[PDB]
Amino acid sequence: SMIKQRTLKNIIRATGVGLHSGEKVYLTLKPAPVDTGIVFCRTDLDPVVEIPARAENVGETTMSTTLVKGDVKVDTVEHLLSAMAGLGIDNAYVELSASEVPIMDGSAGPFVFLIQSAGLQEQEAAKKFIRIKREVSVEEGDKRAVFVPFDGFKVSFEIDFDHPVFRGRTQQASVDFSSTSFVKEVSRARTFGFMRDIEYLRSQNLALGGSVENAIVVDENRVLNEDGLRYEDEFVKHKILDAIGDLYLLGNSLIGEFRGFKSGHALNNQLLRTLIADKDAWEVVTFEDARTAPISYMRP
Ligand SMILES: C[C@@](CCn1ccc(-c2ccc(OCc3ccccc3)cc2)cc1=O)(C(=O)NO)S(C)(=O)=O
Ligand SMILES: [Cl-]
Ligand SMILES: [Zn+2]
Repeated sequence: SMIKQRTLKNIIRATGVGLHSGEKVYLTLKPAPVDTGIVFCRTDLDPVVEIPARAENVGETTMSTTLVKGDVKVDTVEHLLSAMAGLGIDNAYVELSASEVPIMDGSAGPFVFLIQSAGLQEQEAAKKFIRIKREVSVEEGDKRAVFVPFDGFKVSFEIDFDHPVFRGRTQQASVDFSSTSFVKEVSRARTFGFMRDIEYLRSQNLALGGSVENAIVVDENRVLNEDGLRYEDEFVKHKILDAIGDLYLLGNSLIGEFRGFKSGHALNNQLLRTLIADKDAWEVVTFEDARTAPISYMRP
């Protein structure tokens, strides 16, 4: 059959705290109709404020990706959107009782488990993909983010931290997500920060909820987390996780390759905005036969 749009089969709930705000938040994921996309909903407000998870609604990109509408924000959407992208979820309502998505364990692991526990549901409309037709890039200083054509979906990333826990380590990685490798390869890679920064961060209303329970905390000469890493390359894998979530602000799954070099949320957003304006560089495609498509998906 054709590759169909997907939504959630049943309502999913989670409780947590925002990484940056420290505020307790109740998360509710709900099914949504065809061509809704992912829409965030601030249900603590009356009337509610609904913000589509689209590039056009990105405000700040300092230490997270923040959606904005009116005076209202939804902060730190990248890890939940990475889970949505990784599982191929087209349509969903994401209700929040506060201004930031719960950080959970710092990865997309809890989200992919909660979603897959409930299950997905295929919808009777063709899934739409954005296919990269020619190279699109943005740079700022030594940072760079690039889309190149690729028959599938692949993400590569390189970091360069002038830090003794990073020097001499694997700071580059490439993952092919044309099959069902997202869950195994990157979903559990945790966010990370530096103990040295915590006073400055907190003064900016950042990392107020951060701890070893939801982040890899890096001290001057060692990782603070006593229990160890989930992957020897967990840092660069998390950057890949972030990129997948930020890229999903395009509103559809990508057929192409992303390469990040010391990039982050700000440059990811700039890349999407120039791609969207550069219309000859991309097209929208569907697949009436899943067997002939370049990306394959798990059963719902
Ligand atoms: C932007 C990033 C990273 C986001 N993040 C994550 C964690 C912390 C962060 C957490 C805890 C910290 O210290 C806790 C502490 C301090 C003293 C003693 C004990 C314990 C410091 C810092 C800060 C921060 O900004 C991203 O994942 N966005 O999606 S990233 C990886 O792309 O830089
Ligand atoms: Cl950046
Ligand atoms: Zn992250």
